[PDB]
Amino acid sequence: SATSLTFQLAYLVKKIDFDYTPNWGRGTPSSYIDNLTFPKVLTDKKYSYRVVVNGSDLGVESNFAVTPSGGQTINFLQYNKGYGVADTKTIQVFVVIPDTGNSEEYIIAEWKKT
Amino acid sequence: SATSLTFQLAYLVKKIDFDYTPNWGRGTPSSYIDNLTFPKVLTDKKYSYRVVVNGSDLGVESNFAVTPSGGQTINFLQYNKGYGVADTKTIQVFVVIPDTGNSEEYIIAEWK
Ligand SMILES: [Br-]
Ligand SMILES: [Br-]
Ligand SMILES: [Br-]
Ligand SMILES: [Br-]
Ligand SMILES: [Br-]
Ligand SMILES: [Br-]
Ligand SMILES: [Br-]
Ligand SMILES: [Br-]
Ligand SMILES: [Br-]
Ligand SMILES: [Br-]
Ligand SMILES: [Br-]
Ligand SMILES: [Br-]
Ligand SMILES: [Br-]
Ligand SMILES: [Br-]
Ligand SMILES: [Br-]
Ligand SMILES: [Br-]
Repeated sequence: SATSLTFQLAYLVKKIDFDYTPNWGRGTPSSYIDNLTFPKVLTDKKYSYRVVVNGSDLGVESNFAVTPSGGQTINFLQYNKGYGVADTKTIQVFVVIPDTGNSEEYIIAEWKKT
Repeated sequence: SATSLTFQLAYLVKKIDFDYTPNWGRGTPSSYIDNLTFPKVLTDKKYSYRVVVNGSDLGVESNFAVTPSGGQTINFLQYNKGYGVADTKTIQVFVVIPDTGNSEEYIIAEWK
């Protein structure tokens, strides 16, 4: 549960401060999802992100600026040949741990319209 | 792993900001530990704390102010009959989740 994870993590690392609330930005036309912004990412190390659309792996990218406020915007145009993703498709985004051969990863956002 | 817990929690709750670094405050004489302060506790629920000294459960208490900075000091004198705890003893503190009949708790600090 949220509660168990919270206090197991708290006892282990003591302090953490993050905001991975998924902010989905739309393109032109607005039926395309062009990007995903997290207001306050962890920034201790160089995380990457894998993007998967309807089960299709679009690969891994890391060159997204972290703003002094802690925000980071993952631009799907960098994964999808210069286009965003139709909002009728399922988009999964995974945070990929560095120095791991892209093998350690965790789901961090999912777009699925309803 | 710390990393796995971090990202399982992030996906689930999205946003969190806490600091449970255990700051142990001493009494008079200074060989006594009188309290435990956390710099930024969660305040979404009315948490209480259960304290155990050398395996002896002193039970639960919750009457500890949260300051505007988010800090909270658990005063052991409220559990141990007006005295702190000799630093030669082990102190375990559990955070107890409200509305679970005191059955759901997690280790949150240990002095050994
Ligand atoms: Br939950
Ligand atoms: Br729009
Ligand atoms: Br990369
Ligand atoms: Br392109
Ligand atoms: Br291209
Ligand atoms: Br598409
Ligand atoms: Br996952
Ligand atoms: Br999500
Ligand atoms: Br929080
Ligand atoms: Br403090
Ligand atoms: Br209580
Ligand atoms: Br009292
Ligand atoms: Br008492
Ligand atoms: Br008493
Ligand atoms: Br004692
Ligand atoms: Br501890």
